[PDB]
Amino acid sequence: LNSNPEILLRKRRNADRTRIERQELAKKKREEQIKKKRSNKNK
RNA sequence: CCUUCGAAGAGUCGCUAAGUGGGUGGUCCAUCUAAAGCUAAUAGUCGAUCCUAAGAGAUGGGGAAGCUCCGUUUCAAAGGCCUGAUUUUAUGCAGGCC
Repeated sequence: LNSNPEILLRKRRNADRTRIERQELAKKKREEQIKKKRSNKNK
């Protein structure tokens, strides 16, 4: 039926949720690093 | 040749030791240095093959001089599977289930 062969890449699964999770993880890591940095002045 | 030094085998000898100590002999003396070691002279289709039954019997462990025996899940690290942007001082696997 007059077709043309090609290669197709399927969409990655759960990319947006992974992106949001990574953004949240980065924010949490920054915040906890700040917490521990200013918590070490009372040693 | 001179001078300054100069260790010695323990559950062993005899319950369990000693360092001019100790072992063995002789009617005080004689002789050796244990408890370490080496050294020559006609079938895809019928059966088996598969499964478990009573039971037998490895592994783990224990006994016995040993040929071997007991014990069958027992104070055994007895193995499979899944998830993840690649795992935050920068690319040396983290978590979970039975």
